[PDB]
Amino acid sequence: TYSPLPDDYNCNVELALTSDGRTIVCYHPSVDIPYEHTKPIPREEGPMIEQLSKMFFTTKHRWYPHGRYHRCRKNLNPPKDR
Amino acid sequence: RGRIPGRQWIGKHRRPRFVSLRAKQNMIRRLEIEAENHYWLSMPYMTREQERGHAAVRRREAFEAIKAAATSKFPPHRFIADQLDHLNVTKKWS
Amino acid sequence: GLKYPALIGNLVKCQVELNRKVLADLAIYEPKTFKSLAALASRRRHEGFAAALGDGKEPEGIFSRVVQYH
Amino acid sequence: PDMPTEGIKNLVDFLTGEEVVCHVARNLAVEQLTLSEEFPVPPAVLQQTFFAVIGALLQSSGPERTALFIRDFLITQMTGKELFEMWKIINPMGLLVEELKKRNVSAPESRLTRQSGGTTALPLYFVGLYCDKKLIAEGPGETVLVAEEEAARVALRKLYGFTENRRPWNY
Amino acid sequence: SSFSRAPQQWATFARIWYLLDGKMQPPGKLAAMASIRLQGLHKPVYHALSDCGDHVVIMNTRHIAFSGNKWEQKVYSSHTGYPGGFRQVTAAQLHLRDPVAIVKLAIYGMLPKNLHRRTMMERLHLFPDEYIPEDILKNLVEELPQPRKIPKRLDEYTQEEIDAFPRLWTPPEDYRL
Amino acid sequence: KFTRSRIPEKVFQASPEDHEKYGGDPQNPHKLHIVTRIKSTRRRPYWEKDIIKMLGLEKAHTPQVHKNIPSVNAKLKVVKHLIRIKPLKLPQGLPAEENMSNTCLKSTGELVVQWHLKPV
Amino acid sequence: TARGTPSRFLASVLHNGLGRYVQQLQRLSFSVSRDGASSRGAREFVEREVIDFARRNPGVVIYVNSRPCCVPRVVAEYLNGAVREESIHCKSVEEISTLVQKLADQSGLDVIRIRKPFHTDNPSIQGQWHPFTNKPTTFRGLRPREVQ
Amino acid sequence: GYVPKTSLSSPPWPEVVLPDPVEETRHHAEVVKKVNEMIVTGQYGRLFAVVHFASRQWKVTSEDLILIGNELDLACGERIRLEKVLLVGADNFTLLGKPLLGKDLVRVEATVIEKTESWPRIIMRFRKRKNFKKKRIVTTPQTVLRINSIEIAPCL
Ligand SMILES: [Mg+2]
Repeated sequence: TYSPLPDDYNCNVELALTSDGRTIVCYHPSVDIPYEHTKPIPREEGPMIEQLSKMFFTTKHRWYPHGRYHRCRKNLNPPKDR
Repeated sequence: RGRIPGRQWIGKHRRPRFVSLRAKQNMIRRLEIEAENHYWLSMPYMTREQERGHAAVRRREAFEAIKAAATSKFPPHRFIADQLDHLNVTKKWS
Repeated sequence: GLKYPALIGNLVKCQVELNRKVLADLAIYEPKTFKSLAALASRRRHEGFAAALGDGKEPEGIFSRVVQYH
Repeated sequence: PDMPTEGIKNLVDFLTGEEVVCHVARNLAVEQLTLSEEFPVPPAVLQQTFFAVIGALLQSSGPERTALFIRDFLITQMTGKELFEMWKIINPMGLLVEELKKRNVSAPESRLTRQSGGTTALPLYFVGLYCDKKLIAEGPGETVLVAEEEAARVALRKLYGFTENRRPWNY
Repeated sequence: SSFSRAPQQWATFARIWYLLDGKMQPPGKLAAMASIRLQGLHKPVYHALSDCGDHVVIMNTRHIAFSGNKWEQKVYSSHTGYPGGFRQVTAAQLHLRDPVAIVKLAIYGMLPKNLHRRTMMERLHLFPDEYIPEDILKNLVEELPQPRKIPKRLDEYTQEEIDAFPRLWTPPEDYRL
Repeated sequence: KFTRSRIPEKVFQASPEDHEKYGGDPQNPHKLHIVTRIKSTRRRPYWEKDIIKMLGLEKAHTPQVHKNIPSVNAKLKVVKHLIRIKPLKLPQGLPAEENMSNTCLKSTGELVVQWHLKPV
Repeated sequence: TARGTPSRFLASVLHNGLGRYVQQLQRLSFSVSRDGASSRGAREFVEREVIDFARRNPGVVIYVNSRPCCVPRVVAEYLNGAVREESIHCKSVEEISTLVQKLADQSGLDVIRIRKPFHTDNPSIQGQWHPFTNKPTTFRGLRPREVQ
Repeated sequence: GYVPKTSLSSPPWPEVVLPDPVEETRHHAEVVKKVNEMIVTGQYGRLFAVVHFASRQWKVTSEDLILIGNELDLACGERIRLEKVLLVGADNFTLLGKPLLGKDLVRVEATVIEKTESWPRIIMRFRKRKNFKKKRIVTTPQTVLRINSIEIAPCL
């Protein structure tokens, strides 16, 4: 009956121990989203920069462009990872 | 606004440094270790009178070995092998 | 639902030595593993508290009791 | 065994396509021995030479050695390549409905589980797929339709056992 | 799990909205939690270059309760450009003339002192009343636990708990109070 | 003038309470100590540095054993504020010719001769 | 000096560790000089070490130019196409042997910042973490401040 | 010694209680048997192990690469068996020793691909008006490893 954490999200909690007490074992079965916990799918520079900032909730500094120095300093062939 | 004389760690006036709990606990544990060391250093075993010459042989042997190693200080030897192999810098093929 | 100092202490009080890099990697790419680790840490914390309160006699924590070596 | 014939044929055509073949040939120094014309060698001639070398290894060594070579090279070339990315499909809902009909007829009740924000130009809806009050899979997405498509794709992956939690291989 | 590359990335790097409430609570802990949620520290993938954060919405900023006597001690001063413009307004006056400034300055000072501070502040919203726009209301998701526990006045303990609490002394039967 | 700090005789005098607190005993005392420097040699006089160099404690947090004799006793006391002292009690016999490769120091002074890598 | 030097993520040329192991070293061209004191080591190598090195791994072919050269060089090609044209001017036989062994052991990958010494293809097994993790779900998923 | 319920009569944290030792051991044995049966049935998929090699704990999974900053004196193309694992699992279950796990319980198969060197690292030291200018280049050795697979047995 004891539960160190509430088993109501992500997965359950079941700490186990071996007979020798040398290795710990666990059983964390994933929790399924109930059926009653959902909802039915229902069915110019200055002004433009200000509108973009209000839409993206960002500052008006990064919207302006940069000189050719930073443009050329940018790497167009980044290292493909994964 | 807190204007104080030049250099806060010397002179007639200095900024008042205050102690915290970390330094207090550090000093406490250091004093505990020191008391443990003091207690451990309160129980001899030979009483001096029993150590009037129990290992002088080892000291004499070590001193003799050091003296022999020092007196051995002499330049190295020489061989004709290296002087003759130095001529191989112009090794030629057929 | 835990803190870093208590979590690290409980993890160290179980012979489960794990560096911080692996812990972060698991928390990032394995939420269930970190959840199980946090549950074990909370269990160890509760066991240690119960022991300090009642001095054991004679449970000694089912998860405690380090494995001796020679 | 849960994959259909169409998907298997598409995966075979992809592995035996041109990009992977060219990559393997260029990584095995095969292009340096391709007696062809107009350097660099085109992909068709390169693939033809690669298949000829495979047939040569077959006629020389044997079926077991060729199968081992295949398992070690071609099957290994598709380790990180996720499903669908290699076998492009259109309208995953149709394929999901077909698979369900093959298994059990039951319209998946597309339901919204979680949503982040709303009308903020940067949403994140977690569209699910309830199959008789029993969710089979789910996946997030930018919009609602894209989220449902991703959920259907993840459901198809789970059905075909191609998820990331599958078995690596047996060497 | 599976999840394709681009959708999985967009999901793991998504912006979530939260809701905070005052009503007889200190502003320090609220501002600290707001900054922790804005900087993305609450997430396990916290980093400045990643630009991870979450919008924080605070309501009922007019019912903030300070500890001690900070209402007549905390001076929110600010000097202007022209000379002699050294304004030294107290907390009570600043709240009476602007009830949406205390928590604002608290979160501004709590956040790091980098260029991302302005962006993290713009990501935050404040409202001095229960009225909230429909867009933000629909954007809100979940509600983290509140900081303070509220002392609870005598008009809420119910008569049952009051009767359960026994007396402690016996005043004289003829005490004029 | 900061002269050579000396120590009186009343300091090093273990009392029954001290013996009861620790595990040591007067009768049949230990024969070797476990010296381990826990403080740097810098910021200390030159004679203390010379004593530390003679005792062989260059690398801190390193175990060392010395004779438990009045001379070595005073040599240790000279830097007591810079070294950790503990007794070297051997549960079993001393390391014989056969027990020289499989050994271990172990904390709390417990030189084991049958050092293995298996659980109890 | 990493910002002013190209980098590359750690990865293999063909995942040789999974299946069969293929030698990344392709060919080796030695430019030894017959008459010249600037190639005694290369000559001694080609004399009493190159044969053993070639026989220790028959999956590599070696050439011997033996032309009038003033500085002996070695061209270490690779399958991917990289070339490591190093020089062995005045070097002992042991040094040249160790250099050849190192060249044969390494791959054609560039010698720059490796960044992250690990290439985990599928680092997520129990589901990648997302903002909607370790959180419950109210009845009917009713967002806060929602009547119906 | 009764204490009326007040704001500080009892601690703020919840006073939880642990179960009995007999039932706890029974549940432990039950979960161990369940995990053993699940492992025997072959339900796991894509295992992962935290191998503590080269004095570093790597979150190894499968088909991943590892680069060590030293030499091991091993011909490229030889199978290696790693040990010192202490965190094995996959989905719906985990395994960890105290600290290391049993040798017969886990088996990590790895191989060697290449033995390269590190990029030219530059060492430099400088001081103010002391004419201190020291320079040195270092190229430490490097290696590459590839874990083929991670086997597991029902040894419990
Ligand atoms: Mg001054």
